Amino acid sequence: AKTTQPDSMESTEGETVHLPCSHATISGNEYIYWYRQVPLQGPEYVTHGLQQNTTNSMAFLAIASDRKSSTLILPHVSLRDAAVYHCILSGGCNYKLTFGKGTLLTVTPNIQNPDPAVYQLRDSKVCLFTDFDSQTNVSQSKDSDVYITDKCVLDMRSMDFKSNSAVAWSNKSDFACANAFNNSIIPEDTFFPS
Amino acid sequence: SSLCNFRAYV
Amino acid sequence: MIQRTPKIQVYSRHPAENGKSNFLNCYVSGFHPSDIEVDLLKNGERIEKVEHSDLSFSKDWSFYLLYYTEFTPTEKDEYACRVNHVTLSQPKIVKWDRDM
Amino acid sequence: GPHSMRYFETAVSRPGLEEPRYISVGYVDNKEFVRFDSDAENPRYEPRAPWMEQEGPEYWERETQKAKGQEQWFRVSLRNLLGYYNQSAGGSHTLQQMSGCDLGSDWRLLRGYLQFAYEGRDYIALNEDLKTWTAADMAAQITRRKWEQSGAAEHYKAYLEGECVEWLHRYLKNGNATLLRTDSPKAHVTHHPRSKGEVTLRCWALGFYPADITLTWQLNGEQDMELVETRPAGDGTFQKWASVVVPLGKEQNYTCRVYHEGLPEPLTLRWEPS
Amino acid sequence: DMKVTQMPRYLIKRMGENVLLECGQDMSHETMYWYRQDPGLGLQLIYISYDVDSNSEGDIPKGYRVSRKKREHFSLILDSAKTNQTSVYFCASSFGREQYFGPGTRLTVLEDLKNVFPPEVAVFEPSEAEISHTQKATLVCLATGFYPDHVELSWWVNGKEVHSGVCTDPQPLKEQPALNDSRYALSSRLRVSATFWQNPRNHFRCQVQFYGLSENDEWTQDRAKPVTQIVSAEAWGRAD
Ligand code: NA
Repeated sequence: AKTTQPDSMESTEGETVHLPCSHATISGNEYIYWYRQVPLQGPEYVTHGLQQNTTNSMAFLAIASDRKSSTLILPHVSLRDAAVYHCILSGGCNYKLTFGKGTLLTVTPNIQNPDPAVYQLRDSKVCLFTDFDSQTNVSQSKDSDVYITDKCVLDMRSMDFKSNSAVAWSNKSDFACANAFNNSIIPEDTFFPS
Repeated sequence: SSLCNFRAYV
Repeated sequence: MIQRTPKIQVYSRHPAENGKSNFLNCYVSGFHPSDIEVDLLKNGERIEKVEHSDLSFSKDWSFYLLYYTEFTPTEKDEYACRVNHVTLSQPKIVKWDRDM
Repeated sequence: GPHSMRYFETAVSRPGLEEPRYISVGYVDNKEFVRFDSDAENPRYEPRAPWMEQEGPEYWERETQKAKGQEQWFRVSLRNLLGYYNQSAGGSHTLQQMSGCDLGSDWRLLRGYLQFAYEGRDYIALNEDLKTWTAADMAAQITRRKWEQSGAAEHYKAYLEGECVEWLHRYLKNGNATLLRTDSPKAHVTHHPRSKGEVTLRCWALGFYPADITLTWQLNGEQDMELVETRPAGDGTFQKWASVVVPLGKEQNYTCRVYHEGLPEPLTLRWEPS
Repeated sequence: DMKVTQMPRYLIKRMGENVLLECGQDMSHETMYWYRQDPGLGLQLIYISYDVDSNSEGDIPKGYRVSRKKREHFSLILDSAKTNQTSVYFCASSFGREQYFGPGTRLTVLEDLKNVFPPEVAVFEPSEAEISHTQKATLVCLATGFYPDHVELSWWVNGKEVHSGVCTDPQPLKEQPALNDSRYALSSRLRVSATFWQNPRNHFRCQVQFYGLSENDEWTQDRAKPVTQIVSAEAWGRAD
């Protein structure tokens, strides 16, 4: 209610993220709390402060001298940090919180060795667009019978490797992996096996 | 101006 | 826990002059808990129009109150205050002595 | 000179009452200036000094809403305390609090105060640093750990150094002439006979304000004294007396010195036979 | 240490039926809360409880009531469920610092239970071209035709649940995007080394837990009752 935050913020893994929060009408005994909410799980406390800048394991909170704005600082963001960040005022004598929309923070991975390719998976008794860099955007189908997911990042920590992928599937006769992602701007060097 | 106690109870 | 019995003082507002309008006071202090019963007596009888201050407490946490009434003293009329509190077995009566 | 503000809060539970009675009393320079009582037909903070009567309706409404929050705080805390002390049913219980600020003659903040009592005994207090707590016993250690983890001291320090001081400044401006008003003791020595060759001399100090006073009997300006504790007269002023047991005919060799703020210099009193 | 419990994770109710959502907190905190969250919006407070039998309406109390007879539990009651009461409900507690939130209960209130369907699940084996080009092998799992969106997809490798090398779509797709009652589709990928995939002793299973109709819910339709169930598909490693 009393706090204002941008609806969204884009970031790349390993970068310093500054999440701003405006709260001009803040009262003397109102604490500034930050909570975050990952995909569809419950919100979780990140940090809080009254007047002083706070440092904890999760983040750094910087509160302006006049207390009318604050910044949540996430050093070297990981993929795990992608969430909605809620800046909320909490009166020191009461138990209520008014959640706003917060800031949806997206964290895109740094793709080390991109190898964009479109593969056909073995039939069940689908097309996979994978290993493209985070610069690639995959669009929805211009055919109601063709299903295309948004890109998803998987992390193989056993070998410090990350990869982006999108899946397309259809039962329709004129569907092929060579044409599956035609509505997308795909890399020039995209590998299509014969 | 009276004090309002920090919300944590005894 | 450990309760505190009331300290009691019964006295006049202005120095006592037989035939002159004054105020009879019963000052109860240093007691805990706060519930207390105080009566001002004239010839062993409870005075009906007795007022009291609102409840307060001192830095040592103990409570205090002042009970008072408009009165005209004489040489024959006897005045006292009767206090009852949880720390007392029986009500305590203290006579008004104009010399203290 | 120096100044102070305090709020003295009390909540009393009893078997015959479904909710505790809550009372909050505000003081400026040890004089009651505001009061809230849950027992009133329409509970609200009210002015207790005429100079407070000029505060607008927003002030009274804001203070009254705060008292509602305090009543809840005390109600919950009383229930927790009954658990901490494993107390049995059918008893009346009291939770008290004192808080406020002391200001010096030069207007600097001398000390912030925050103390709690349960059943009329120290429970927990905020230390002079306004950062750490003193717990009186094992149950208060449960509270201390809770308040350290939740950072309660920071909320109390901010009020004590900020809002408490700011509002005390505002009240001092409004109650200027009234709060600096002192009443000098009107003093006299009474003669009271005794057994043997002795007599009691009683030095009376009346109509003074503030209550702080000193009465000292001396023999040629240099036995243990008898006295009464300072008592309210009922009109806003105080009374006190100090006595000495002296031999007959030796009354003039004894003097009673009265020390009080309102006096330009200490009073020197003696028994004056009419 | 600080844990707020809420079960079930998912619930289907017919409109007009009573709903009871339960919340637990063993910390015996004095303060408990019920919020609801609609898609893309912040949590909205329904009711707060300051202590046993000391409840106060939040911002949106209409259509709900609560019960707090003990400090460790807080109940939210919908006496007659409306379809607009479809939401994710989060319980929370506090001792005076931050609030601790439960994992939430997704409640779907439907006009009737006719469109409720469990997913069909299929696993798609890695491309031989991916294996030779990258020395990695991606398996794809597809869960299709389910309604409502009450699924939990997981991958199991040699009888153990895995999280590394997995990505599941954060949102399902509508199988008929122009329909308000469209059934859903969800995909997930599991990527392993080509060497791990080439061992025929390695077993890969995609499991979809569907939260459907209660065992006590009535069902007269001419098809199997779409109960809460696990639907799986599996693949074994291939040397070829
Ligand atoms: Na409805």
